[PDB]
Amino acid sequence: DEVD
Amino acid sequence: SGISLDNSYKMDYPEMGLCIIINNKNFHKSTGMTSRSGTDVDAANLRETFRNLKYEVRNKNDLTREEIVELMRDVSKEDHSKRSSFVCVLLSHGEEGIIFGTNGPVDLKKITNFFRGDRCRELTGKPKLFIIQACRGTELDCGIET
Amino acid sequence: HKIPVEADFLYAYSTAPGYYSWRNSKDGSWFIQSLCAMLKQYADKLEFMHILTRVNRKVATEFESFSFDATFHAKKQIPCIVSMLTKELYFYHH
Ligand code: NA
Repeated sequence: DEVD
Repeated sequence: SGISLDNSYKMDYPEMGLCIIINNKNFHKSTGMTSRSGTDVDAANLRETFRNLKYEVRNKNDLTREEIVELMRDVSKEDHSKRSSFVCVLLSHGEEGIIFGTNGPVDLKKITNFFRGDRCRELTGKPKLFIIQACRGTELDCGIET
Repeated sequence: HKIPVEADFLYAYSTAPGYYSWRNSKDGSWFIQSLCAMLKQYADKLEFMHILTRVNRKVATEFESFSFDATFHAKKQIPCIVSMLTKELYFYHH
C-alpha cells in the first residue's frame, strides 16, 4: 500500500 | 409515435467514443516525485474494461505536462460527431485541483476546459467523463468501527 | 435554448477532497481496481451513478491500509462522485  | 421520455443520454451513436488513459508511472528526477508502482496494473485493467464497453481506448504512458495539454487539445478537436460520449482516465500524482505530468503539474480545469460545451461543439450535450486516480491533498482517513 | 458550458461533465474522483489516494504496488489502486470490477459486473445492468455508488461501497468497506509507519497504517478511503450530468447514463442501449 502506497499513497499518490 | 407513442409517448416518449428523454431521461437518458443517447448512447447508440455508431461509436461509444474515445477512452484516453494517461498512465504516469515514472517522473523526471528533478521533480522529486516517486514512481507509482502498480499503475500499469490499473492501466491494463482499464484498457480491458473499457474495451469490453466498446470504447476506442488509447493508452498513453509517461506524458509531460506539455504532452498532456497538447493531447487534450488535439483530442477535443477530433471529429466526435459519430461518438456517444468521451472518457478520460488520469493516473498520476496530484493534489487538490491538480494532476502531474512527468515534469510538473497541470491544472485539472485546464484539461477539462478543452471539452466545455462551447469549446468542443461535437461533444455538446454528450457525457464527458473524467476518472481521476490521484491524491487530492495529504489528509488521511482514520475510519471508524462499524 | 442554451445549456451551461459546465453541464454534462462527470468527475469520478478516487478520493475525497483534501485526502491522499491509496495505490497498492501489487494490485493497483483501490479505486481503479474497484471501478473496473463494478463496471465488468454491472455495466449491462445499472445506471452509471449506481455503478459508482457500488464502487464507493467497495472501496470504503473492503480496503484498509497496512503500513510499518504508524502515521499511514490502518487508513481508509472513500471516492468522490462529482456529477454535472443532466441525464442518466447507461453503457448499453436498445
Ligand atoms: Na485509489
